[PDB]
Amino acid sequence: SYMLPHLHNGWQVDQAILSEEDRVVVIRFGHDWDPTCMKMDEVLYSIAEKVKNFAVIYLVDITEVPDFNKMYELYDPCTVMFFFRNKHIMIDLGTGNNNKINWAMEDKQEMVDIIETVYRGARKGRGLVVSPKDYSTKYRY
Amino acid sequence: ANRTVKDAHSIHGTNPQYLVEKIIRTRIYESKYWKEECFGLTAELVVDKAMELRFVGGVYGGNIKPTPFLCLTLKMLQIQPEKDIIVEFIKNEDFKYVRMLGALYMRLTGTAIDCYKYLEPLYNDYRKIKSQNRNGEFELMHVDEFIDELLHSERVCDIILPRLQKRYVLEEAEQLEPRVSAL
Amino acid sequence: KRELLRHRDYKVDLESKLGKTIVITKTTPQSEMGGYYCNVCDCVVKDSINFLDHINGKKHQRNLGMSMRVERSTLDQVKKRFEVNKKKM
Amino acid sequence: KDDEEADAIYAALDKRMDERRKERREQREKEEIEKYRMERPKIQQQFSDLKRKL
Amino acid sequence: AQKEDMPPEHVRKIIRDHGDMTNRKFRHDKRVYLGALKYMPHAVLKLLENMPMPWEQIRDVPVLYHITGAISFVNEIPWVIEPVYISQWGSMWIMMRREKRDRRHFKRMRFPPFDDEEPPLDYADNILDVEPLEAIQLELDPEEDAPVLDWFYDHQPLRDSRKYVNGSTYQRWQFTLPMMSTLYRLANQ
Amino acid sequence: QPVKVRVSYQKLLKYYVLNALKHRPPKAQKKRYLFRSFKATKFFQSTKL
RNA sequence: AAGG
RNA sequence: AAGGUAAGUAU
Repeated sequence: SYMLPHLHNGWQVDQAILSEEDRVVVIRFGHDWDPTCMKMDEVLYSIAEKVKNFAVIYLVDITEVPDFNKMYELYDPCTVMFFFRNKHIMIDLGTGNNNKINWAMEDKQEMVDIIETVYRGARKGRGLVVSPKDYSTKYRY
Repeated sequence: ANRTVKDAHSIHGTNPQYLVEKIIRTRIYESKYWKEECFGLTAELVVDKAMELRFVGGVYGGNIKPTPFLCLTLKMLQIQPEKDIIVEFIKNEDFKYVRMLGALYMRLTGTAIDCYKYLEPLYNDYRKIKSQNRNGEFELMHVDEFIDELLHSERVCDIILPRLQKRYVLEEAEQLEPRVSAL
Repeated sequence: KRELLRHRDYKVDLESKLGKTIVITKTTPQSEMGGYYCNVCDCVVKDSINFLDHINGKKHQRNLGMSMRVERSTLDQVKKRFEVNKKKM
Repeated sequence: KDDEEADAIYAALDKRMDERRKERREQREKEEIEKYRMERPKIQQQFSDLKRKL
Repeated sequence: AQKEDMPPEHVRKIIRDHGDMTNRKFRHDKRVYLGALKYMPHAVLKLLENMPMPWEQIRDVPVLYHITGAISFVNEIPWVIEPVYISQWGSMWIMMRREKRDRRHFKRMRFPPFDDEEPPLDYADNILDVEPLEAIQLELDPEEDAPVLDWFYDHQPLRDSRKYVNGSTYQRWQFTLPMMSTLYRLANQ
Repeated sequence: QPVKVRVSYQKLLKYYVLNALKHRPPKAQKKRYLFRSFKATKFFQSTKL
């Protein structure tokens, strides 16, 4: 949660999105002190080395950097968004919101699969990718 | 354009065009007749288009398609004519449809005093006219029947007319003379 | 110097080219392409309704040195219009 | 300017409507975390002696 | 330093104009307008709790309204003397039972009363002029109902009688035994 | 009496009993009045309608 | 290309 | 009330 790089103003976020031309820019919008953000950041930290070939992970504090709250509807405790070549890559998670991951995941392989799907779809030149797993339900039994 | 002219004042505490439902207003604004022959209309141009009217009605068909009469009514609501212009519309004798358009506008925007002062004298007209039903069919009625519907029916030509103080209520306060019919 | 809005004295031939087929190549500019075109505003519109919206738009009137404001009519000219229309028929 | 004045007036009004039980419930909360804190100390407190030896 | 009451025509004019937000004249200051709109449930609650009773034709209530007409509150709590209120509602019960027995066909109201695209009526030009219809009121015998007859079927009865109430606040009531017996007889149902 | 009105009586009694059990004395508070504070600010005027 |  | 947005390029 604290081992990941941080972006401290909107210009830094724009540059991080613009800098990467061959990798998915995974940016988590939230607060390091929020428990949901702590879970999501732990998951991202567990996979940060694995996906470094095709993904880069940044963390942004939405109070320190409020320049995207109105734009990206960052009014949730945690939010993960995907950008590839200065384009926001939407993902059809099945949750009704195709723009972001607004909850916290528990499986590293889940997040890695989502990142890989986003990377492949964005490389092919697509603005929306279909998630390998549906999230219309939590699969709790 | 599409908005109310700047010099126009509010009617019934709302926008002058708001006397028509937003559904019907949106349908009229998207109609071919409104976009073609009602892009810019002054009182002279409204008079010119009024005589071309062949029927009176609201909307027809399964999809809401407005008649030219409704489009002209909404245009006159948009660009406000003075009261004497409305009277001159009503005072017209050669064309029945122009007088009906003026009477409908007076009922929509005029005071409850005006709705009986200027529309009740039109009961003397019994000219046959064609009225288009909501199914697209046309039916024959008379001028006096249209005036009676204006003065007594809540919804005329798919427009919910503003509330009128009842005639006996107006007579009791004696600010309006009781109607004396010709018969 | 924005003149007040005026009614179009001319009808628009929306249905003039019904059924016709127009051949368009790479060299052909926007002037002779299919659909509706206005030189005043130099644009191509492939609809009758959208063309009516365009010719009723702010930019089209502005390119004509005009304004969306419509002049308030006077009683005398309305009465004279009634008189001349009655005399015509 | 006047927008800020109206916002401040409404905020002060909302704060005043909260004074009915604000101090009572806040002192209850203060006396309730300390009841919970003795049984469940803060994590940093449990490492205070070890941290000092660093 | 106390706020004097405004004439009822002031709020009438304020509501009559500024009706549509489309007007750009008063759009300069909207934080004062918007900030007072969150209390709409309070206005709803105060309005419905001050609803006139079947024995009352017109109920003039103190009104606290925003300076821009954004919201209007009924600044009144419906205090009612419990024996008087119970007796009034018992007489109402008698009247409605007798009306249902007597009237051959009862025409239930049509809900909603008005069309959905019909705008709300202007009070000044539709209700201010028309005289109210007769309310429900049980006939009181001048012989046996004399202790209560004068002030019965009144909004906050005996509000000005310092012998029977503390004052205009309408908090305490001290009633004579004949009035209590008459109210008790009127509320047997 | 019909079954529905008997169930009505029983449900009304259930609500009465539940209200009686769940009753707790009101918590002590400072008297703050919303409408009185409305009158204090200049944004609200008073009338009778 | 048109709408607030 | 939702878990039912194709991603676009043109005008």
